[PDB]
Amino acid sequence: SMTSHSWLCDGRLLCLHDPSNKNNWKIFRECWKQGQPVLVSGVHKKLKSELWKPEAFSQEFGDQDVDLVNCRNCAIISDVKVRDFWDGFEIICKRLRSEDGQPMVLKLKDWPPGEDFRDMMPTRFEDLMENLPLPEYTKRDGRLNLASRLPSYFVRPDLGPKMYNAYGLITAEDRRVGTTNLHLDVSDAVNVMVYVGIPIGEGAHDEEVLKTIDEGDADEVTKERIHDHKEKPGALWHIYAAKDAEKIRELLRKVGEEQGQENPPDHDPIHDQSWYLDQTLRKRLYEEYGVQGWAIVQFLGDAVFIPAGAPHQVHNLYSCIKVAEDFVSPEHVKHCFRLT
Ligand SMILES: COc1ccc(C(=O)NCC(N)=O)cc1
Ligand SMILES: [Cl-]
Ligand SMILES: [Cl-]
Ligand SMILES: [Cl-]
Ligand SMILES: [Cl-]
Ligand SMILES: [Mn+2]
Repeated sequence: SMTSHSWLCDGRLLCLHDPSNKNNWKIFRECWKQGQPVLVSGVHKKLKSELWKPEAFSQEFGDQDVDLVNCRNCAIISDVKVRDFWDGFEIICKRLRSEDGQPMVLKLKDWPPGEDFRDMMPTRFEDLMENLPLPEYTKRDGRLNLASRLPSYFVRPDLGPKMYNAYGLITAEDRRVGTTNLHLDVSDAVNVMVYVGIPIGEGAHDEEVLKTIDEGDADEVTKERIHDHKEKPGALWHIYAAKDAEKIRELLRKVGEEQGQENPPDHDPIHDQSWYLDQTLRKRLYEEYGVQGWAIVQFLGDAVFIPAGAPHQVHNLYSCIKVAEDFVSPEHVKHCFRLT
């Protein structure tokens, strides 16, 4: 029946069911003040779906010059046309190929660039901003968003939103690699999955997705969203509490040294954004440091709320279009303060 909310991660993650429900703040407040991430489903049903297709991005902006990253080896592909990315989004045989002759898993880097989203795409901006959940926290002029209200003693976020576009990771070896490596942000963020592209040509890649989710350490209720409701899964997230950041640094310093890296003892492997925590490193983090995270599968229309200071990483299961907005909640303002 109509339910206001449910729990995922064996009770540890709030999942709100109606993104426009004026009472969401009452349940959200409590979980958010404890430094938890939150998931809101059903945002895709609020959007104009014709504005968020790969084909329309290709047609309208195809001639713009961009760089891409090879997600498998971190190689940068320099000064190509953005249509070279979009036209292989879903059709595998159209994708740029590596020396080995295999179609590459690519991320479109920094597009639209800097703070240009609103200028380049005024109709998309309107469609997203008008349908963000928890609007008092997430809108530019929201009463509980301090972004526009803080003095220079605070690190203020850029004007957004930002778009995150990348292919899905495919093989058994791709399971140990990230779309976005482990990092943290000094402000809060909401990340919405506006489109999930399920590719064709090698269109029998269903079972590898399920083994990645399973090995990802995803909860039984999350697996029921696929098998029962036939929802489209986009990305596997791992998020850790802000207060566990330094323990994670201690693990990654030790593993670095083990792997022959020669780093100063105070260097910051989270700020380096060079690590993905695979099943081996997540197990080790649990056993040797007593740190546990949230394994979150972001489906089409799912909004992921990321607390300020929380280390997080992303692994695309299929090809994803994501749009993210920064904000500064009073709950977490400490994380962007320039003193002590
Ligand atoms: C910050 O400490 C914790 C401790 C435990 C969890 C948890 O139950 N995770 C389950 C899952 N499937 O991801 C989340 C956070
Ligand atoms: Cl906090
Ligand atoms: Cl537009
Ligand atoms: Cl609100
Ligand atoms: Cl990255
Ligand atoms: Mn981020």
